[PDB]
Amino acid sequence: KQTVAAYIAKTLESAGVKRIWGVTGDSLNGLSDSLNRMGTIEWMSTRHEEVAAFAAGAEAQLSGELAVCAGSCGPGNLHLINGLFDCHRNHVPVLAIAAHIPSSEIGSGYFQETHPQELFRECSHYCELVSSPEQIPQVLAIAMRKAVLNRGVSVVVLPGDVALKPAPEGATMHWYHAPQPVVTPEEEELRKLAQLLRYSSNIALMCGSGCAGAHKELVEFAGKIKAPIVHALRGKEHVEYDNPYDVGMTGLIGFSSGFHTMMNADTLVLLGTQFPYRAFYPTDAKIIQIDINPASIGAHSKVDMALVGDIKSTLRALLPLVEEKADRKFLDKALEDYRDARKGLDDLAKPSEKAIHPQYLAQQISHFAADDAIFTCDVGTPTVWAARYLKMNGKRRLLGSFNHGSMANAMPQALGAQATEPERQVVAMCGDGGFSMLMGDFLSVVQMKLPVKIVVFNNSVLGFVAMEMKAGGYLTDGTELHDTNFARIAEACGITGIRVEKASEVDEALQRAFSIDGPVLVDVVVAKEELAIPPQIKLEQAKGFSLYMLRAIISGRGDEVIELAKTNWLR
Amino acid sequence: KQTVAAYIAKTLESAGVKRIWGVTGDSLNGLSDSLNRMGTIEWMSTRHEEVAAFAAGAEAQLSGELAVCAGSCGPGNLHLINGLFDCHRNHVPVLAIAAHIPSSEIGSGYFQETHPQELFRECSHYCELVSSPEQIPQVLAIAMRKAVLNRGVSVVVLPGDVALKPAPEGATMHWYHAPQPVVTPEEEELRKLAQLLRYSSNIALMCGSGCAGAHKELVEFAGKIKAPIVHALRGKEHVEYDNPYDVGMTGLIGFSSGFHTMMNADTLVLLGTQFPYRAFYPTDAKIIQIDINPASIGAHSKVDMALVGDIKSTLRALLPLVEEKADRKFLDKALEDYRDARKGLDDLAKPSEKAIHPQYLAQQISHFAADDAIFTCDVGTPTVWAARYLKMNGKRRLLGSFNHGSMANAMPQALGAQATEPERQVVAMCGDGGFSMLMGDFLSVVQMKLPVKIVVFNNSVLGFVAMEMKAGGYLTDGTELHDTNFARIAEACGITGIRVEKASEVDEALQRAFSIDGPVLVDVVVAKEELAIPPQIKLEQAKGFSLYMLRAIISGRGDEVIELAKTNWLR
Amino acid sequence: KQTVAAYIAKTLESAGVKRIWGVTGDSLNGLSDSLNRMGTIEWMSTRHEEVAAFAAGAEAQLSGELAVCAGSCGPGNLHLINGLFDCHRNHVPVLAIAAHIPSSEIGSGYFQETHPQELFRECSHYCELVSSPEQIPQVLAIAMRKAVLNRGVSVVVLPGDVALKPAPEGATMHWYHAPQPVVTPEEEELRKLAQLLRYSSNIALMCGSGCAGAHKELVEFAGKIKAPIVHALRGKEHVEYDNPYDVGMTGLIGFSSGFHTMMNADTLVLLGTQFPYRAFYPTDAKIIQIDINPASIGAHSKVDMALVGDIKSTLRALLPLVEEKADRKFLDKALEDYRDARKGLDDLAKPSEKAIHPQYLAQQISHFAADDAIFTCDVGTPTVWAARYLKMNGKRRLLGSFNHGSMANAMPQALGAQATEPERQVVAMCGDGGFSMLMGDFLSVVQMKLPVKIVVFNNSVLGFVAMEMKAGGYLTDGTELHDTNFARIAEACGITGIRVEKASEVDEALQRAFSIDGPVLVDVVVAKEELAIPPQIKLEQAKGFSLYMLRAIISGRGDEVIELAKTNWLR
Ligand SMILES: Cc1cc2nc3c(=O)[nH]c(=O)nc-3n(C[C@H](O)[C@H](O)[C@H](O)COP(=O)(O)OP(=O)(O)OC[C@H]3O[C@@H](n4cnc5c(N)ncnc54)[C@H](O)[C@@H]3O)c2cc1C
Ligand SMILES: Cc1cc2nc3c(=O)[nH]c(=O)nc-3n(C[C@H](O)[C@H](O)[C@H](O)COP(=O)(O)OP(=O)(O)OC[C@H]3O[C@@H](n4cnc5c(N)ncnc54)[C@H](O)[C@@H]3O)c2cc1C
Ligand SMILES: Cc1cc2nc3c(=O)[nH]c(=O)nc-3n(C[C@H](O)[C@H](O)[C@H](O)COP(=O)(O)OP(=O)(O)OC[C@H]3O[C@@H](n4cnc5c(N)ncnc54)[C@H](O)[C@@H]3O)c2cc1C
Ligand SMILES: Cc1ncc(C[n+]2csc(CCOP(=O)(O)OP(=O)(O)O)c2C)c(N)n1
Ligand SMILES: Cc1ncc(C[n+]2csc(CCOP(=O)(O)OP(=O)(O)O)c2C)c(N)n1
Ligand SMILES: Cc1ncc(C[n+]2csc(CCOP(=O)(O)OP(=O)(O)O)c2C)c(N)n1
Ligand SMILES: [Mg+2]
Ligand SMILES: [Mg+2]
Ligand SMILES: [Mg+2]
Repeated sequence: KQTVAAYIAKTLESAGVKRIWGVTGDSLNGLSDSLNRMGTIEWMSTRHEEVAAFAAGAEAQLSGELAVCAGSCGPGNLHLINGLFDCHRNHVPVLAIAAHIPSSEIGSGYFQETHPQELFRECSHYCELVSSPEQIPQVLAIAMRKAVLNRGVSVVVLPGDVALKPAPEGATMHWYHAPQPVVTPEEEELRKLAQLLRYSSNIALMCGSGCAGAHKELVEFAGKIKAPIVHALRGKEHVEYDNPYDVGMTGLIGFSSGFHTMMNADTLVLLGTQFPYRAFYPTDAKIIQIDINPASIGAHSKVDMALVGDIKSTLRALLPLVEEKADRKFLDKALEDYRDARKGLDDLAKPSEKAIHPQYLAQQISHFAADDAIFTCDVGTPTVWAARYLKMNGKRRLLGSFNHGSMANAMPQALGAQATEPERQVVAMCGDGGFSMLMGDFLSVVQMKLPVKIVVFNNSVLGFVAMEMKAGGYLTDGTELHDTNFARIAEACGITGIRVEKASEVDEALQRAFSIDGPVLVDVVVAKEELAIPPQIKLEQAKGFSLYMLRAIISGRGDEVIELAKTNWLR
Repeated sequence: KQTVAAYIAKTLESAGVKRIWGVTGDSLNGLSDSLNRMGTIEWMSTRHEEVAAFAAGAEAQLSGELAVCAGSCGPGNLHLINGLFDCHRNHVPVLAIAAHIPSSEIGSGYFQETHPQELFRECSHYCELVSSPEQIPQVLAIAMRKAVLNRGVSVVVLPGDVALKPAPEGATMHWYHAPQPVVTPEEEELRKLAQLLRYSSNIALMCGSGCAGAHKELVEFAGKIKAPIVHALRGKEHVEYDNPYDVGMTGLIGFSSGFHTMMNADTLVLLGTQFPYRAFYPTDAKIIQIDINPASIGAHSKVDMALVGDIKSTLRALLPLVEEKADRKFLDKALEDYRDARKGLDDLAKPSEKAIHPQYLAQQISHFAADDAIFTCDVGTPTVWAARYLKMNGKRRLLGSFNHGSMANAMPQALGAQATEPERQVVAMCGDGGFSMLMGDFLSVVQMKLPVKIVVFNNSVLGFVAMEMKAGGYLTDGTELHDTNFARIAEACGITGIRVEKASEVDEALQRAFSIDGPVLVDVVVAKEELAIPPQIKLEQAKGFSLYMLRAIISGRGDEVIELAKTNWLR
Repeated sequence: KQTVAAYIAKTLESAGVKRIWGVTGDSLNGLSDSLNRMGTIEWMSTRHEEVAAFAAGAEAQLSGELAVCAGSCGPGNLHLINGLFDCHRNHVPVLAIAAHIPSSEIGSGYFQETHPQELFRECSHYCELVSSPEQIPQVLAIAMRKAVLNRGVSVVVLPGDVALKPAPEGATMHWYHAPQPVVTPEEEELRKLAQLLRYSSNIALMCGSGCAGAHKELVEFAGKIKAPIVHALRGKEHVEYDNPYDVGMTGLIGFSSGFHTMMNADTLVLLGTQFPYRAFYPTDAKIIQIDINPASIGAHSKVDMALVGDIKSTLRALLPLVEEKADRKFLDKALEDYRDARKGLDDLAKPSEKAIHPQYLAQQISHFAADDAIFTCDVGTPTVWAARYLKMNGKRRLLGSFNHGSMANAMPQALGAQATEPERQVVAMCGDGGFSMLMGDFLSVVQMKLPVKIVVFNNSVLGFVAMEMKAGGYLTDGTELHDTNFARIAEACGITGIRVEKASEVDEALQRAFSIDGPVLVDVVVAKEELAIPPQIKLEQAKGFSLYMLRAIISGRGDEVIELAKTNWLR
């Protein structure tokens, strides 16, 4: 005997949601009232709803549990969209409650009329309009279940008037927490795979976030067959610690070693991955892909053998079927290549007379940050530096907009994080473009008392300078940001602001920002690091290729792009 | 290496498709040429593309293997839509190749311009436009995989010009047939379920098509705990043979027994089901749902415990954890109720002085049809009669538009069937509305040499006559079909036509139609059977409920709707 | 001949676009290069793309000419969406260039994959994906034309690779500026209307933005038949100056006079309007609607006579057919009622001992602002105050998100404005929620050297406090903003910041902010003004009505909502 909104709120509480991120409107009165009368779920008001979505995503990513955000009708919920894409593409359980204009006015071009039911189709698993209160029990049941079990976004579109109507009287608000099933491939499929591996000399693994929770099984497997392990970016935090077979990552921002490893493998085995750079994959090697989601299978390479399976349970069952290989010439050669590849990683990662090198900053961040710190990195150079310098260990974490690829993710994701783990240290490696893109929500660290440690890579620019040639006469209005003082801004927002201009000052700023009890923004003025490009590659680019689409990589030094050549590892 | 079309066709052949259903256009020349030069995949030309879709669905349903249909650009592929919905809603693997207008003209309101990429979003798991031939390998890989492994429709939209361009040279055409994984819930979840079952007295099962292939496990489980088994319509062919615990089906067209069984159960266990009639579900019983697809869970009832799981492997694991219950008072009372409920099923199922009773026809069809015949039934009364009279045995099959609920499915599905199993007997129980709705494709049984046995329930009407009161003054233009002679039409199409007007002639017509070597249409003139409705129910209907939404059922006799009353069973 | 991007850019230049608002990406390299090599169109880089859209809209609104914005692939262009809705709903010509992921990767879940072609359907007149460079000439031709002539948004979705390919060689880049036609209803329709008006005693007009450019014709017509003129908000700047028949506006934020005027009219004539509050319209009066867009006709009221027509040319033709009415008892009574209604408008609009009253601030803004200043107001209280206190005169202008109803519009629209009219004074009446919602783009007034005068109504809250009852125990996290100092923030961004806390200081701050040569943010701390609501109305609200949906208005004083009662006017 309650409102539809109340019914939703109570069901959510049973499912265990602790908070709902968003921004109020009249179209959400039903939900507000219920939330207030209930006093159990905390309303996290943000300054732009886009940040609410991002945060919810981060919260879900860290907690592993359903997270919720909401938006008023019209522009309210629409503001969620970019964030929801990030949630969805990052495979985290997020329910989004999109309040809607009053039923009666629908179809008449009413004030604020949008069609959320339609808009969010792409960034969701489920998206329905609750026209009649009678449908709330089944609509919500599915939405939640899919979001949670299919690992993604669900959207419930709820007109303000409907939300205030009485929920069905017989409806159950109790939620049964149904965990993922055990999904392992058939014994026959496994036996095939084992024969296949047994007949392959140079075996290689490309590992992604799908390998989370399976680290033990992963290394054991790799060890048993002496197969090197390359990882995709999102697999970094789950794979690149305690790993004797680590050959790093590849792609433009990784290291050549991983590429050469796959181009010299007889058999390449994709394990829970969506590594998207098709040109980095062997053309004439047997590619075997294991993944829990059929839609992943062959999205980015050919597949000679595909197995639907949970990486953990699959490897558990596969191990007894795979005999120990003793030959490790391939593995050793790879490891060697990777060590040789991190040559020059240190080149610019040191204190400097003039401008501060980004790589130095990143190196120091990884050094002084907590051994269990949660990092976030803006899409832009912070993502490059975060991926190359942050040392993972299986306690620390790394969030970013790695699949949806949105600027300005770093701080908003950081809010989400901090709120979920208020005891833990959260470090946002932000761009100055990205920090300013959603700068309003900086005010949220104060208002929400969330002690995130923002570190802006203040380079007064959007991305690597001179994507071709340093320009002494040309200056695209596109890449140039007006010299700004974010420490000064942090200060005027009621947050500790540390401005850093000399390399000598870095270690001090970081150490202090981390130990201070509260929000700190560390405005570090870094160099406008350039990226030299071979004229041969500039040529390819004009045909319609980005550096990500070419067989090209950023050097360990980080100041130029070089062609990956065919390297046949001697017989 | 070849054309994009050829690449597709060859990949399909590797995956083992034997035929592609559709209707040619210039927009499909690439595909035609390739198909012709290849000579391996048979092009099944239909008269309306809608039937190609339907057929493909039936082919997929029977074979359990990927099936394909295609349509020209514009109206061509659009004609598929209704059929594709049926394929999709029936959970069968179907790839639809939707030819598209020439790239260049897109966006200009060209001759035949539609946007297939958008239109089929709802009836599909995957829907993409192949703009550049470069994307065909990954687009097709995903489409096929999803279609096959997620059990549904995928759509590839392919402009005629793109189809003629060269496929990527490095592309692999070999397909690895990856089977479904073994998906069973965790041991702890199972233990909970077992303890739950162990402390329940009156346990009941509602079983759906998800139980296919698990008949042995099903009965054993039901037997062990002495739990009666009600089935949903689509579970009929997989559940209602060799089943000591059979309590029939419910819903408007079933029998009361199933309803009373659930309303008197302490614990109700949904096994692979999507039975949609929410009012037929117990309000105050523990509902436990097992299903392979999280989106199914709680779609139509509350769920106190939900388990993601394959019904077969789940029951295999659950059995050793469930101790044998000896008390079977509940089971026995149910069985009794069901036998008591098929009272009057025979009432009208006998030869008659005047018009021929539909129930008689159906009874006789089930009697003279092959012991392994494949049936199909039009949405309409043929669905009612097919469900009540066809005796299943685990060899026979039953296809219909049970979820998408489209008229005129019977014959087109029948074509699909016959083509997949040319040795087998296929019987289409068609409505006269449904047979005429896509009557053009009757010409396809000739042209395709497919010996389907059409049986039209010629009642000169759309559905049950007098959904309220026989009208001696009123006659809605809505329900009345102009007296037609389909035997005569069959004859003029080059197909054996048997006209049947006297009950005495039925057994002879059927026996002959089945034994003749080829297509036979049996035009049976059946009664305009009425459906009396209590004035109390007519009242409810005016509030906005159909008979499916009420706690109401059709009598065993089949000539009136009666309210299901609350029934309590002693001890 | 050149690249597709260049082709676009050059065509745009011919059409006369002066700038393109957005934020760069690699997916826009083609467009960047062309823009740079061309040096004619200025790239206005914003901090969030949402603001680029908003601005473009404001630029289009002011200039009356096509305006353009653009976004990178994926999150880039998606950031435009909310703004584009505002552009579209405000009926302004805006082309949006949405860069897209590389063709080849489409359909594979590539990095940043979205489907812009679909997403923007709702906020646009035209939305197409340029797959082949061959289609750019017709796609762009239509997009531009529709955008311009149908007065709304068009979207061209352009993959980065396609943009770099050669445009069709034969393509014309010259644009013919085709002006709107003369659209007047047929003489017979006009004669009917004239006879209708001739036999009506109490005639009333409700006028909207459609009346722009027709002020002379409007008053003359109203004068001739002695008909009072109520206006909709968006008609304000075009109607409420030099108007002897002005009866103000209605709706929640207007004045009762307009409502009573229509409820006492025999004939009500809607002129170019989309006033959306259906409850404010007479039930028993002849409603006559004239509008240029058939979709407007009857959207919000019944229509006894509808005429498709341009308000200007229609009135020109209608005048000679309408004989002068001498009776003006109705008109006079209305005018009187309106003067009586602005009773209490002044109540709180004066210097105060304690907190500063918003109405005072607004009154003073209208007083010290330029006689031809361009205002903008955030959705929220600034919209209320802007509408009640800003005196229009036919030179000044007023922009807001009046139809799409988005927070945070004020400043971003203000940027657009200032850039289009760099000589003119632009005043953004911003909320503190709205200013902070897109606060990043505050950095744009510096970087773009745009001397907008921001005036924040710093009330530390979201909207009217206590939408029911001041809460001395309750405090919704929903409405409460953490006390912030925006003057201090303005300062740290390199912009003059004036903090204002005492009413006595207002006139000085305003006068100085306006005369200073450059950006000034005036952070005025205003009262948390309350809005008392009758318990009778709170009741109605719980049924599912907002104050906008009820026959209710905000008092002239502005501190409470009062029910509009039925009023009958003698003779
Ligand atoms: C600026 C920038 C540059 C980048 N450059 C690079 C680069 O050079 N190198 C690089 O690697 N990345 C790079 N990326 C990131 C890249 O876009 C992808 O995010 C990353 O490559 C994908 O990692 P993943 O496959 O682990 O991601 P995810 O999408 O997280 O992988 C999850 C996959 O595993 C499957 N899965 C999940 N759970 C299980 C399970 N239990 N069992 C089996 N399967 C499971 C899922 O179905 C899915 O397919 C870059 C990103 C940015 C922003
Ligand atoms: C005119 C008409 C009247 C009808 N009246 C009735 C009626 O009176 N009574 C009635 O019952 N129906 C009736 N229906 C049919 C009804 O609409 C449904 O189609 C049917 O009831 C549902 O059957 P189902 O649950 O087996 O459906 P399906 O959709 O076939 O059920 C499959 C479910 O099992 C799951 N599943 C599949 N494979 C597995 C697996 N390996 N492991 C675990 N789970 C799996 C799927 O996720 C899905 O949820 C009628 C239809 C028509 C056209
Ligand atoms: C917080 C808030 C509160 C609000 N409260 C109120 C309120 O109390 N009162 C109020 O009035 N508004 C209010 N509004 C605004 C309201 O939502 C509408 O935006 C506004 O009322 C409608 O103005 P309009 O009819 O001029 O709109 P528009 O959409 O600008 O009207 C244009 C109409 O005229 C037609 N037209 C255009 N050109 C021509 C032509 N040449 N010839 C003929 N026809 C043409 C168009 O087809 C269209 O139908 C509020 C807005 C906000 C944000
Ligand atoms: C919303 C959005 N707009 C544009 C892009 C394209 N893009 C990617 S990185 C980048 C520059 C990022 O600048 P900044 O935040 O300053 O980080 P930097 O690379 O300079 O460290 C742009 C414009 C994007 N990925 N997302
Ligand atoms: C395309 C379509 N139109 C309408 C309906 C609704 N409908 C269901 S059964 C039916 C009558 C079917 O008539 P017929 O084929 O004669 O079967 P009968 O019940 O008469 O045997 C209609 C119109 C539907 N399900 N599908
Ligand atoms: C994006 C968005 N979110 C929510 C709303 C609903 N809404 C309308 S006004 C408002 C408060 C605006 O606050 P502020 O900017 O402080 O203006 P004030 O009324 O406080 O002056 C909200 C949340 C909206 N219109 N748009
Ligand atoms: Mg930067
Ligand atoms: Mg019939
Ligand atoms: Mg405010």
